[PDB]
Amino acid sequence: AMGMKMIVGLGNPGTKYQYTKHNIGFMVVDKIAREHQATFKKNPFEAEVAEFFHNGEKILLVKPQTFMNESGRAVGPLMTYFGIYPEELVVIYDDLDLAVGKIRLRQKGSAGGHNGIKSIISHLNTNVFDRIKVGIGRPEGKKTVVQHVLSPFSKENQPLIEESMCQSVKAVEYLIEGHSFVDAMNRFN
Ligand code: NA
Ligand code: NA
Repeated sequence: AMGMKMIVGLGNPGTKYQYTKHNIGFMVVDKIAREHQATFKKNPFEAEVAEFFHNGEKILLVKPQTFMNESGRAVGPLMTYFGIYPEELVVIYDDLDLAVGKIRLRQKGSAGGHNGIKSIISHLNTNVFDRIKVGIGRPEGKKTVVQHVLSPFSKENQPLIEESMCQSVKAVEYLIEGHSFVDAMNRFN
């Protein structure tokens, strides 16, 4: 297996969570959908799945609907459903260790305390897979981590988060146009 076939954006289902930091993965793949104008359908593997085409090939966008900490429960089986492997995966999600307005691309690494990534590592039996970390900043003021990730972005940070979602979409476009992930790392890191 080689070549990107699936982009997973992490987050929690429901209107309550739709603008919270921990749903930044949902937001990016939503943006990627609208700029491919593509359609998300409920899927039996506890996910919303959209499909679009580039040249003659299918690219899938996935929003697990399990809640964050059980994301792998959707992603592992869904990936088996389409016959795809961790090498063909890109996961997009929120990174506390990155400032709002920044993104980082990585090929591997531990969950580092992110329980959605922990679930995907568990269900895939590897921590080697491409990912786009979208900065959500360290917890602001006196908030706990959970209060921080389960709350919206501040007015100050809204233009910065829009910039980093634009950059995340540009990185994905770069991948869809055929550049390698190493190439994308050189360009966006
Ligand atoms: Na949501
Ligand atoms: Na890496």
